[PDB]
Amino acid sequence: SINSTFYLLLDLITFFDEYHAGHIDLSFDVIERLKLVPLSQDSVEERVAAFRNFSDEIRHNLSEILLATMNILFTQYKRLKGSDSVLRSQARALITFAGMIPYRMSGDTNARLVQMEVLMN
Amino acid sequence: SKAEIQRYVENAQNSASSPREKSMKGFLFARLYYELAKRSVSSYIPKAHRFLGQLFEIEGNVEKAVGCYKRSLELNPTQKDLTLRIAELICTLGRAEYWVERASKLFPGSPEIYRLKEQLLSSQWNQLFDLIQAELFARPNDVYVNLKLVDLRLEEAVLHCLKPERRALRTDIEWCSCVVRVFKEYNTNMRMITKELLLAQCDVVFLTLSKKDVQKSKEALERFDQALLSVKQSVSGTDASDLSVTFYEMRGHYYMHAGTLLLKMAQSCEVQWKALIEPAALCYLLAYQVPKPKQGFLEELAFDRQSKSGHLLLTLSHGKQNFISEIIETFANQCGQSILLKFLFEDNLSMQDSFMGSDDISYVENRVPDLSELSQHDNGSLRIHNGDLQHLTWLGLQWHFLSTLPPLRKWLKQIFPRVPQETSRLESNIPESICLLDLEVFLLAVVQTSYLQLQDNRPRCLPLPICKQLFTDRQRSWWDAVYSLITKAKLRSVIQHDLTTLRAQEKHGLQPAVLVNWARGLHKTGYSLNSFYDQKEYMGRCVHYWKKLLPLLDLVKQKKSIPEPVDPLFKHFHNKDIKVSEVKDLEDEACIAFATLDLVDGKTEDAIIAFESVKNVVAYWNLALIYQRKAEEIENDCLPAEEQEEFQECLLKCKGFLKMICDEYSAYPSIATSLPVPV
Amino acid sequence: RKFLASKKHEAAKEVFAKIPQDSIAEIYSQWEEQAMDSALPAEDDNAIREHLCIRAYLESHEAFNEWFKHINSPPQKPTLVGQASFTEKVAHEHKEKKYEMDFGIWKGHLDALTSDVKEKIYNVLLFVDGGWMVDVREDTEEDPERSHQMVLLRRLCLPMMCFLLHTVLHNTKQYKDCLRLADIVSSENQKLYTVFSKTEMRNLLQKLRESSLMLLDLQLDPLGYEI
Amino acid sequence: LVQICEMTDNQSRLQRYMTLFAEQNFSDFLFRWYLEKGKRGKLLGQLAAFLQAHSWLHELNSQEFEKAHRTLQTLANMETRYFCKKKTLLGLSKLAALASDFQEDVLQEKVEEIAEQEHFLLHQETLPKKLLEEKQLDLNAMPVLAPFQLIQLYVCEENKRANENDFMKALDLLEYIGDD
Repeated sequence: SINSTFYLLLDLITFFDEYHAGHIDLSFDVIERLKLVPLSQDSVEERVAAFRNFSDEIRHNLSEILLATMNILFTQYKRLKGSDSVLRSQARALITFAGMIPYRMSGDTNARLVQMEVLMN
Repeated sequence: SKAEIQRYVENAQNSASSPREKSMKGFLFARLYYELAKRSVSSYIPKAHRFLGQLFEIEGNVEKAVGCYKRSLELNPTQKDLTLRIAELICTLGRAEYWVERASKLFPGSPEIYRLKEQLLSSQWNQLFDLIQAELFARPNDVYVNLKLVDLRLEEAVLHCLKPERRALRTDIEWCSCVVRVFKEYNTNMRMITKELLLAQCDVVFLTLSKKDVQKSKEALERFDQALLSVKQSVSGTDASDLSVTFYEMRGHYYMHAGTLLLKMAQSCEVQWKALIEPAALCYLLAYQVPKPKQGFLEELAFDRQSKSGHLLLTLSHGKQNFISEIIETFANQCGQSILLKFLFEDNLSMQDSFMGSDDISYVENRVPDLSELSQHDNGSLRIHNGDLQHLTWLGLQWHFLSTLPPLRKWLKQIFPRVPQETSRLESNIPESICLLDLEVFLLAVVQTSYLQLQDNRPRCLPLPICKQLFTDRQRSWWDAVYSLITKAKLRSVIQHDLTTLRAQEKHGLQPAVLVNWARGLHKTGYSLNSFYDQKEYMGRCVHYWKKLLPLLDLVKQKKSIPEPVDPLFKHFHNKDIKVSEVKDLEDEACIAFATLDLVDGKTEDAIIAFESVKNVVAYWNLALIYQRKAEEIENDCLPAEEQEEFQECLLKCKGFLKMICDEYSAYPSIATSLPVPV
Repeated sequence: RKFLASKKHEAAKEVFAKIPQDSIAEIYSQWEEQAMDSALPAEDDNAIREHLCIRAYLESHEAFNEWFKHINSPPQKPTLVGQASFTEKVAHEHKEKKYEMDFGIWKGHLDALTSDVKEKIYNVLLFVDGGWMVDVREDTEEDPERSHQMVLLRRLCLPMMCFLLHTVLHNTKQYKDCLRLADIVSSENQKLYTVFSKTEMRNLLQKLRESSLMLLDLQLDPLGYEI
Repeated sequence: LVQICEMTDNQSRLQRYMTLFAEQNFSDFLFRWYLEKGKRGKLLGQLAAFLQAHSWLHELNSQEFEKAHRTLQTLANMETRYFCKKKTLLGLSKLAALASDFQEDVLQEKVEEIAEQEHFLLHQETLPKKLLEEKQLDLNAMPVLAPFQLIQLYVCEENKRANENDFMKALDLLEYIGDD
């Protein structure tokens, strides 16, 4: 358990390095690889059933992870607009996960996620 | 410590002061230190030769690197590579001809040196002479023969068409022969190898490349469908041409791969949907329902394909009322095939041409794969995945889904022919006497553990190429080790530990439920068989399991079952723990095991005395059977015993109790007629 | 204002809450508005209005957070075990019966919470006596830094509160009330078109297209009127 | 025949080939999309279909805020059945004009026509809360009252609170009469 937790810390760190460099593609690939957050509307249930099985330090990183993933989906939608159905499906899945998650996170992050959903709508 | 290194270097410069010439010392000082290294290594001048030559060559000093390499080859106390640099230099400079000839006479498989020799000849054949010598040495070198044809109309075209019709697996020889024909003027094996190749490449990209239902495997399926239509419309194979049976086998395999892609698309997107399994059932049926080509390759491919298609056609609809509905709805003249084709190849392959509209399906009907056909085709598919734990656990779990324990003994007497059926003593942890029951029990336990883990999607098994690992790492390791032992400084700790575990020795890590499933399976399997010298062994082994479990079931008095902080071989939870309720059941089954083990050797008196404790229906039934076989023509007053036991059996059949291995309809009529006529 | 410039909910909450409940009342030296105009400073009354706008925004965000929790709090369906036996059939039937009342209770909860939060949000969108994040006394000396703080608060909360109202309306199926956010913005009394730029009004117009989609699907006209 | 066949299936590559093999084909395909708008080219590649479409909400979707504002000004001038509908229409017109790319002078002239129209609309908007219940008319669902009607209502005896502001309104509403 603690070993895989460390693996999760390493994965989140590398994905954060890519997000801080601007690597939206690899960021999405790593977010899909870690399989912690809802990438599909039906996957909200599975990720929520798994979320109670995480260490509390993972409940400490899930908020920033969700903000970054919503921003990534918004940036991918921006690229597709400036060059989107799957992107909006991912936004709705992120909304479902962040809303049914047992982690009462900062309402401001939910407000910004809803703002991104709107600017995608 | 770099300080100790620098100290060595100080001592080294001193040692070049002292040993004035110091060639090796200077080379080693340059080695300790690129610019100063190159200068000092040039002063010292294999290390000096290679450093100087590579530096000059990469700087473009072909002549200077030639000087270095040629001088090192002329001193030759240790030098190999110098010939290459000398040849390339003399080329870049009549001269390089001899050096390229030397490279060829040291290794006639020299493509680059042969090309350089061709350039030398064009700046000055006889490269065809060197290549004819290479062919006289290694005549199977079709590529050397093609190079000789390239250097060479008669012989060039002969030795180009020959090797092309010898391999044909590379456009190289083909383009060379075409170019030879054009410059001079101015088949079915190829199609077979291309079709056999394309099938393998499709399956490789599908399974091991792990295409996430994206272009990776889909474009290869497009290539496969295109080759299928091409060979179909061009070589509409007649009876005598083997492309007929090859094309039909590839037709079945094409439908199989299409079904696999539909399943994988569903799972990759979200999950095996209700909308991508029906044409997939049509695909797997359109693979099973093609006739057996009756060539070992083709026979085994048909075996594997029909086996897998049957497993999947029974798991996709365990319940009936699907085959006929699928046939009558999802297939038609153009509509069914168009909805099947758009899903495979999205707007990249038109319907009328270059597609599956050409091949017909209306010949197919309703035919569910039979349970004996499936057993024989599983035995046949056991030939091309020999000893794959993944394949064995896959087939085991699929037969388990069929609600029937698989014929493990047939598969194992196929895989491992010589492994003994039993061992003399089960009280010994000895590795070199692996018995068939040990590995069959390992198979069963792994099967049930994977079943519980997968339980903890309309196809439950996710066919062989697409799914994940089915077994755990511990069991994988033990399987590798025991396979390595049987099918031969061997590290056998896993073998010895897991044999301690499997034979249920002094200390084991598994709990009752595993041993109970073992013993039940052993009991039914041995009882089904008729052979005395297998029933003896199998009942001995199952009674062994239950007797080793006997004291284990006794420690269950509001205390720990068996303390296992780490999982040795099999540790799950919330399934194994036997309630105090099931203690009575297991004790009664132990008593009938005792009685029947006592009965199937010749101690019929204590057989009855042992059956005279339990009060179930099988006990009555076995006592009646032994009394009858005892007194066919012995006594009359012993028949009242059959009357009474079968009357109790009738009272217990009134409730419809089906615990008897043979139902009441044939047993109670037999005994009822026997009692009435003798009454 | 400094904490709002970074949207630190707990920080601003502390700043507003640890402050006494008696500050304004104990600061009001003269109650009769005639003398209260004199005693009231262009800075003291302005700070009182700042505290009132802070409280309004805090309520409009806390209520929105509670409504956001309650929106996805909604109950799930009862599990269907294929080929259910008699016991499983009866238990799933009872679970369906209970879920059909759980969803109704959650609907009532949604109605109450959405109504309260929307009331507070509309209060914040149209603060009385000149609007929120605006001083009421013009006789104050030059305070350009704090004036720009209030300007940034308006420019960062007006389209934000509008997006919250649009999302809450969409959630409660208030498509007509969400399309009337256009009139809420263009209202000449509030001049809410002056706090949202072209991009914000563009996103709100796409949200109005979304709301009109729901209305036309529910068979009402683009304005919520009977076709 | 060809444009209906290629629209029945997803053979847009086939339609593109037929289009490549035609003179004046882009102008023919655009006119064909315009003609069969709602019969072929529908959204229900999707975004390409949406852009293929060539009316206030549709002008907003097309990002022509100026055309949407023109249509909304016409709609507000035509809307009299619901004074609330006329006011909301003028508001949408003003928002479209503000979100438009109109130059300074053009936007200012449109804003002046908007301010005069708003001066016309604001006269009725001040209907008193005693007079509304006295006349037993809806809070907002009374029709767009004409200038003569507003004058009569502001000067009627029912408006018990008749004051200097009401008199200023019932005197200022005389410049919108017409045919004095």
